[PDB]
Amino acid sequence: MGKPRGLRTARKHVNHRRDQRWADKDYKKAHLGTRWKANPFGGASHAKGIVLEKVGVEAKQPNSAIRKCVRVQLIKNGKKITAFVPRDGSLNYIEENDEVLVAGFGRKGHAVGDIPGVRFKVVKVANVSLLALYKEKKERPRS
Amino acid sequence: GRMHAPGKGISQSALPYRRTVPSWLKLNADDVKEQIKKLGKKGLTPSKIGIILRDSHGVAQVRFVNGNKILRIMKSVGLKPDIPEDLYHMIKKAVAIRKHLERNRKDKDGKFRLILVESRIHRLARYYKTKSVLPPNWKYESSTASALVA
Amino acid sequence: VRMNVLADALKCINNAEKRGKRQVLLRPCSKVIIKFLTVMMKHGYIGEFEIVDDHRSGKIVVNLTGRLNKCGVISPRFDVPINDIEKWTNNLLPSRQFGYVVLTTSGGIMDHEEARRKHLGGKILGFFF
RNA sequence: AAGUUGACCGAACUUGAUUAUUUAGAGGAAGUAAAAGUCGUAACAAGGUUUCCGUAGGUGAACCUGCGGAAGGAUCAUUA
RNA sequence: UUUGAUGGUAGUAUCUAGGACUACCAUGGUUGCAACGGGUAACGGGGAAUCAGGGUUCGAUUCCGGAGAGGGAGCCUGAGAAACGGCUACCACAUCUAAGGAAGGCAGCAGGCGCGUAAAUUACCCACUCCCAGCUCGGGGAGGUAGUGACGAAAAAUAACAAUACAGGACUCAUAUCCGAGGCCCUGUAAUUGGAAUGAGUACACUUUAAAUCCUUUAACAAGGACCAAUUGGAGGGCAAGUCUGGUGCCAGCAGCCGCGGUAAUUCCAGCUCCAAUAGCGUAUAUUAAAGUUGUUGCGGUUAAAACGUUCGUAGUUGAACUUGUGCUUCAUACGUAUGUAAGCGUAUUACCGGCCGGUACUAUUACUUUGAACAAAUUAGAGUGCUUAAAGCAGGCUUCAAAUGCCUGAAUAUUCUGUGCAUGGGAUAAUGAAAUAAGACCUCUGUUCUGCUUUCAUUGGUUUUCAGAUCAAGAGGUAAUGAUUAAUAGAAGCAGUUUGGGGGCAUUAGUAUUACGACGCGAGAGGUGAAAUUCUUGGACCGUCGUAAGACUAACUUAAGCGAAAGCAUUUGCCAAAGAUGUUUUCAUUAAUCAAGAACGAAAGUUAGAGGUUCGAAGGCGAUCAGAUACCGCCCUAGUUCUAACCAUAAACGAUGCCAGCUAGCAAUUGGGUGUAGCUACUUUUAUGGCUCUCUCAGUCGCUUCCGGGAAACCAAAGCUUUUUGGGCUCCGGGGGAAGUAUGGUUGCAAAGCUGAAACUUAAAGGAAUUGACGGAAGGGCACCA
Repeated sequence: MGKPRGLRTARKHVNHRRDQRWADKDYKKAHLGTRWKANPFGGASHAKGIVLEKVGVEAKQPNSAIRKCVRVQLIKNGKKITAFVPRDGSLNYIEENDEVLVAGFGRKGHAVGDIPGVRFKVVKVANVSLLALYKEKKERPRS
Repeated sequence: GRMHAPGKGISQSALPYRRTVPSWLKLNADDVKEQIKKLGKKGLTPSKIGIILRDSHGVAQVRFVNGNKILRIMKSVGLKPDIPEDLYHMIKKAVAIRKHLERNRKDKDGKFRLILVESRIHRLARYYKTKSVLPPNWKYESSTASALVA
Repeated sequence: VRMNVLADALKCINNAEKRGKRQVLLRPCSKVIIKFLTVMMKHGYIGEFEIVDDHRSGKIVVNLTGRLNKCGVISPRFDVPINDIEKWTNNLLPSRQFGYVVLTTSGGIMDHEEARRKHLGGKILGFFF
């Protein structure tokens, strides 16, 4: 539908797809500079930080469980975010103000499931690799 | 059809396949020379000479009785117009819409019909300045125009 | 207005054979389009057509068999060299058994089997199978 | 050789303007989540005043009313 | 563009051109084909990642090029540097100092701090490849070489062969969804046990190398699982895999999404098992494919997101047909047939000599296309080849176990460096070009006019003619078929044209009505409503009647009619200008198509400034109803409706459907025009006309019926011809839902507001057409003493 089918319309065609790529939500997400201004991660996969408080997120209904998140301030630009910790245990293994390594959750930035707003996930705490201390292959130091 | 109107109706002349008929003509074929210009001296545009000779002579089509057309025969005599005919009548219309509008304003649908006829004087001017029967520096200015056509 | 005579006389063929008429009237027969049907005539698809000669532009009353399936035109007439002549037979024609893409090469109007042996390139003029 | 006179390249700081970002703010006002609060029932059934639109005014709130439009209507309509 | 911007001119300056710099003149130069400005998480290119193609993303990174050494500037020597492993200063950081002063730049190789999600040894030698010096020999953290190294690629430990033990189906056969014997062409579980192999290690020596290490080569050692002991994820679906057992009880938690979990959990946590890939695999971010969800190939826009309200209109994009096409004669050539190479007629497809053949004079153009030229390698494509194979590598192989300058051949060809530019063939397609009262061609070759200069006037000078290499114009009156394609079921314009239409403007004019008043009769009611009340009767109302006056609105006729670009348009009559259509052996000759920007019009409401001011009537004020009622209903009313002169620019401005063009079907009506109906038919007499009748015909518009149609359907002669990802051209718009047509900037406006127009955050659905139930101020047709 539409498009000019003449011989010398290469000017209009490359103008149009440049004009109309700015309606696509996936193109324009990566072409606006907000992987540093809006992303509290520094345009990257992981980040490190220092925690503040261990809190209970009320899950979105139909499901109903307090979700045991952690609100952390990452040291890269001082922004204060909230991360989720998996695999029950996981908060008697934290002992607040230990240095944590934080990653994403999986849906390419935005939130995922029953937990509203929480987009990041704790990977290591005090260097000892939280998924491995959950199965007690590593122990968090008492120092 | 109709660049400035919706109505797509088709109607024209249907010229036949045979060319040199009349096979019954009273005089010379080229004695329409001295009746193209003898009625060209009465100020008749060649549309009116193409139909005044359909009924007295009565010639069918001039470009088969002679070699070439009616407008070319007149400037072979030397009666070509100062402005060609499809601009002479297209401007005399746009003159008359302005003279109707210098007394009957509140009329936004005679005004619209002026923008139509002025947007196509500018299309026959933009062509006649290419094929070089109008010179350049020839525009439609509507303050001199009424002394051209009258 | 008619920016192609070749489109306004090949859809006019193709619309009149899906209804299965035996004669199509096309208008107004550019000599481009006569030598397009002459490619289609000598491969069986078209009967011996007749050119009515009125001295305005011409008319043709083209006989046909019923072997045609889709006989359209490509526009705009893309210049095709010989090395990219098979990118236009692959994605267009149904199989490489049969069908043709007609070219206006530098020598004449010919299909894509005679041009690849005579080693000529040109513009795409249309297609039929 | 020092030193010098005049030109020319010109760092640099001081001031003004010009951009291009980022940030503190009394108050104000919109949005989202949060169903489980209050008040009424706006809409969908002729949702009990058919609805919607543009535009103005009015009203605790959904809304109301005028003027014009549309059917996405509750009439494809039978009335020489 | 003052303060060089664009050019001229003379200069200076430099190695040299040049506004590079100066002085004087000139006013240029770039621009919607995107200049200028901004951003860049930008060093450019070779190349890299990923796909069937078309492609998207990346390239700090070993190769070429640019660039720079904390920040800027300056500069010396030098053929070469605006050099920083050179200097000078300023700025910022640091250093030593006996306080006077002196020196410093690791974005060289190592190493330390720091920042960080994010990156190794303060090792060894110039044997290699080359570079430099006075130069066989010196130097070179260039370079090679070990140590770290799960970035990434390649080849592959974690068993194998049998025995009985217990065991399966199957093979023969008693027998046949029962059953024995040879249990067996079977495989498992066996700390039964007993055997065969072995590299993993290990260790002499060796080869290795600059000296080494490792691998390869290796004399001695080295397997019985209890060990030389493979783990990472998952077992609801998507997705190959326990409806296993205990635990917990919408808890703990799990889950990419859908979904699980509420004292039986196939989804949690564990046990017992199982399934995938395997020295691997899981997670996070990015990116490609998936994606026909960015659509050139290849989407969508009636209703799902989406045709600008309307039409003009420049840039742009697209543009009707037409020109030497072939025929014969042939022969060369697949089998009387087939020319597919060519030759002979359409008056001359370029003039000479050479022995059909070469030098040779002469080439309307561009795009396209053929084959070329031309140019880095690595990569890539990939030829060849037993590094044992492999990814690689550019070697190697042979006679041959040899003696043996003793041989043999390597070390391809291409995409790429896609395009530009050049050479050559072609001349289909597509533009431009030419000859108009001829500054047309050859000719009238006339000498009327030429231009010029090297050969000879012994040498050298004067008188001056010819060939004049060439170049202007010919004695012009004569010899050239002496030159203008069609006229588009394209457009435009005309017409002695006949009309036609609620088209627009201005006057004029009519119709009843609704008021409001004036008379007169009447007598107590009247408005209204679900019921009311407000309200009108100082009775003279209501009603009846004649009236006068004013402002509105143009009924009925009124249609599935018409006109108009759209919004819109209805009393006659006059005048004004314009329009479609039909007719036309009229005229011109491609003038056309569509369209950013820009223009003109744009219902209602709202706004200004006057004139009006009946009806109606937001707002306001009362009366009811109602739990409430700022509403619906009822009364007087205000802004407004009205007219003028401006503004505004939006409507469900809808057919939720852009415009020009071609095609594709029935059936019936009507608007307009044309043409044959002595078809009728009004009467001057029939005729001329008018009315209709059927019969045609244009442009249609309606209507209905179904396609060889299409679509998710509803449905539509277009919304079809969107074949088998298709192609007539042009333009606009959409990319899940919200936040939001918000914020903000700009622009328009007197204001109201209009045209532009995001993101944060949030979300697993929102939506379309249809189906069954629900069976309600939904109509229809029926039933019952639980009516």
